Amino acid sequence: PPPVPLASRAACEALKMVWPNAATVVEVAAWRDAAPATASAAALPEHCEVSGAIAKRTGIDGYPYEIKFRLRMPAEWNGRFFMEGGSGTNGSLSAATGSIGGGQIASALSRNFATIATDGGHDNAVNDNPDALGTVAFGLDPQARLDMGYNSYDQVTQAGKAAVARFYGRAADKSYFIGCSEGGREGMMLSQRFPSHYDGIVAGAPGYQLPKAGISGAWTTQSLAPAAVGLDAQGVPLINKSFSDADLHLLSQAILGTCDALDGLADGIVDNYRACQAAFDPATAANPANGQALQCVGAKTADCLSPVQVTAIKRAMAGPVNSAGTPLYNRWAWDAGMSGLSGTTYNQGWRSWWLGSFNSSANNAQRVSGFSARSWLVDFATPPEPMPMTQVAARMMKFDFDIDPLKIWATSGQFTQSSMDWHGATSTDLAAFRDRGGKMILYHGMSDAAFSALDTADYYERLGAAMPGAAGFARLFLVPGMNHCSGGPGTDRFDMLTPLVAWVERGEAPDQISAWSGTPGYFGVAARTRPLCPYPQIARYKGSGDINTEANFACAAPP
Ligand SMILES: [Ca+2]
Repeated sequence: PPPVPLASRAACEALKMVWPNAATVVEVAAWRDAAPATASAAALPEHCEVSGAIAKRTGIDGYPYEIKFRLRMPAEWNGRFFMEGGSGTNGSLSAATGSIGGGQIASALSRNFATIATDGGHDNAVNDNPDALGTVAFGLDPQARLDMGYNSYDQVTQAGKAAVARFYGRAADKSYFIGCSEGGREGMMLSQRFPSHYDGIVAGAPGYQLPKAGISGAWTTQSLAPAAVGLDAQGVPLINKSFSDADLHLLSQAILGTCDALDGLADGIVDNYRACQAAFDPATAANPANGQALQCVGAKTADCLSPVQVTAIKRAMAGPVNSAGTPLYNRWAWDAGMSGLSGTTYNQGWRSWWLGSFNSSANNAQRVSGFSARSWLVDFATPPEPMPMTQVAARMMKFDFDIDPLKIWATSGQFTQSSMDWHGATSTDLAAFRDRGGKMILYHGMSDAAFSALDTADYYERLGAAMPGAAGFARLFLVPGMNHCSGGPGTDRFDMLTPLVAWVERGEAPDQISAWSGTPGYFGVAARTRPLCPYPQIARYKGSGDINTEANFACAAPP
């Protein structure tokens, strides 16, 4: 160790030291003065910023690969270590101040944690191959797949903790990981594959079966095509034209008409999501505004949905099956956040995934021609299937559910692990994690069109069965109305870090988590706060008082 004061500029610059991975190169080790708050970020304390890369190499596609990291260690340190999760197919290196999600302004660094981030083992500015669908092109390299699946977060966690020990002269007392989406998958993977890396984990909207997302995507694309109107430049139906924003709002209003009050309170929120799934069928549901059937009896009017539309969304929500009827992913919850109107602005946060923007002459859904479909083809199918960007939608339209779904379990050539092997995080063996004191908070918006909230619930049910008493270390918070990680007519904003630290360090399990709406105009109000309830509980109004105030609600079993 350098004979210099700990936690100082001197100790920072001396990191540019033996690393757990001999192939670690530090490119930056710089002292940063305290930064004031901005409109979008809390103030950052004085700190050491360390950035570099691990395992620089050349892939079998001829491209350069490395695991980049950025670490920030505050001079005034609370003894805790924090890693933030990724997003999408990763490939970018964030500012690494420790995002906590939930629409929060504060970062973990602003709360005096040491914080770290990674790009997951590839770089969107370098591994952008125009012959292999752009920034998903890292899928052409077998090791870059393993790095994306698990290896990068492992290497960066070890490197960050080694830097922390050198800079401060002691290890962190407790370590925390927070991620949403791909980041939620990472958090579940860590609890399963690397249980001693983190003591507290928050996994939001976790893509723990991400290789199956493109299977759902082909299925929702083919389900919706009969309701499409018009064609894109490649002659493929415009899936975005299958439902206007007004059409989706009608569907959302019919869901509310059937389902809103099944929790006891008409408030634009379906808290009793299980009762909703048992009750709602758009082929038989009424439009509550006039009592007529939601499904048109004759020609299409602005107050009804065509039979073709109703068949299409019903099929899409049912989930993919093979020709023998076996489910290949899961079903999706009917929920009011499939739409929403705030002022004159329709919610886009559900429809962007399977349909895309209505006002476009091209397909732009994530699952039709977008990043999710591209990622399935190049990253999760084995062997990879690179192709022109203009062929992706056609490939989804021609997807064969007896043949193509098998490719996420296959190996081939140098791809010696399947994508479900390296990217899936489906194990419920959390004994090692639980026994060392680990705590996990899962959350998921009911109107998430990327990953099914009901599939997260099914994982949690399997966890509870495998490990009796699981609510002692792992709880799931479902959020009615919320879309993918944020947005929608629900209480989508919350501070998950504060209850996580309370659970890990004071044993105080979260019996509720306070939340508020980022867009309370969806309900025509200035603010709405509600408790998030641990599965299977839901929020129950006490029977009087302002329905927009959390104090008038409690968590309870459904009616
Ligand atoms: Ca309600």
